[PDB]
Amino acid sequence: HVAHPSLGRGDGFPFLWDNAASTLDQLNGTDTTIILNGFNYLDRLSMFKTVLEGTRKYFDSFAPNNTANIYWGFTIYLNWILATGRSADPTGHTTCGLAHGDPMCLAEESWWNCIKYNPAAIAFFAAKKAGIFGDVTKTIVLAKPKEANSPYCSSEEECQAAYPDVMATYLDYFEYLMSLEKTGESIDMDKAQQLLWKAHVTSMENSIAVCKPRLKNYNIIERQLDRDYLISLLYFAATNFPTNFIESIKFVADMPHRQLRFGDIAPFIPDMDMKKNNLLVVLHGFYTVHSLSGGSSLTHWRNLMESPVSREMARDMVNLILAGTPVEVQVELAKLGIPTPVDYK
Ligand SMILES: *[C@@H]1O[C@H](CO)[C@@H](O)[C@H](O)[C@H]1NC(C)=O
Repeated sequence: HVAHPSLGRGDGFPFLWDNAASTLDQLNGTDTTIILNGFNYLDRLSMFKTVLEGTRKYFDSFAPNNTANIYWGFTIYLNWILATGRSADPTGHTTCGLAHGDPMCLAEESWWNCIKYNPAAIAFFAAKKAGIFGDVTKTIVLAKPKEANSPYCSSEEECQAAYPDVMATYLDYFEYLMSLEKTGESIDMDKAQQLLWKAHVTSMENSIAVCKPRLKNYNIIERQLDRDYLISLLYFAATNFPTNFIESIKFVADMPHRQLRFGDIAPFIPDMDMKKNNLLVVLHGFYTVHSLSGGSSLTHWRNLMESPVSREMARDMVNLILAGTPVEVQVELAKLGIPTPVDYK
């Protein structure tokens, strides 16, 4: 049995979904503690699953199997990074994540691991704080990184001190949910999604500089995909596109099913379908606009995205992208009010 990049265990749910904890009580620990290994796939899966189960009651009415839940996004992406080998050690110094080593191990040296750690772990703490799992007396004990002054925080307090904006934004999301018990209001989806994206973006923006050196562990083609993906995410986030199960599967199904290498030129990669080849072109399109505008296109984009009408029009562009419809990013952005930059070097 191996994790499928888009289908997880086979029907979209993550590889080993049933094996992950639904509640804190199913985790390992000692009567006074909870043990979680942040460098293990299953424990990282449980950091997502427990929040998903914990928040299921707010989304249950809308779709079967907690699929309307907007926590799915980075949960589905956990499976994709596993399945494509992107959580493994790219340096050759350990066998962490490799088939002949510990396949569940997530490497410190992995760029994907580096950027996705906080949305699993810090978010978990924030849910704990907000009361999503209930009263928790036991202390959470996280496995420590081997690197000195590592980007990976290993306790609630250390996480909070290292990345205070990331903790505060995920807290705001979970507090908003809890508040729905305190008032009986039905959830405002647009608002819940906007809060969750704000935390996601704050995390990315908090980890871009610290994780950046890990990009050199990959060949130039895979490395530019990483960059293209992170910059693109910031544009997608501003549209408030849903991060539920259906949309997250759609996304991963368009992402490359293996690490890129020298010789891969999108949209002409012959072991990939049209949707994967197109998306790679699109992600690089966002990168190019961003880069040639010196980042100023993202400031303009976020200003324009203060309008709900614009966000809706921008989501229609994202849907076109995910279906594989060829779009030139610069042309679509211009249409939505973004000055097209040109190369001045
Ligand atoms: C929930 O998921 C399982 C496995 O994917 C499936 O067999 C079942 O039909 C789903 N339940 C509903 C209510 O759709």
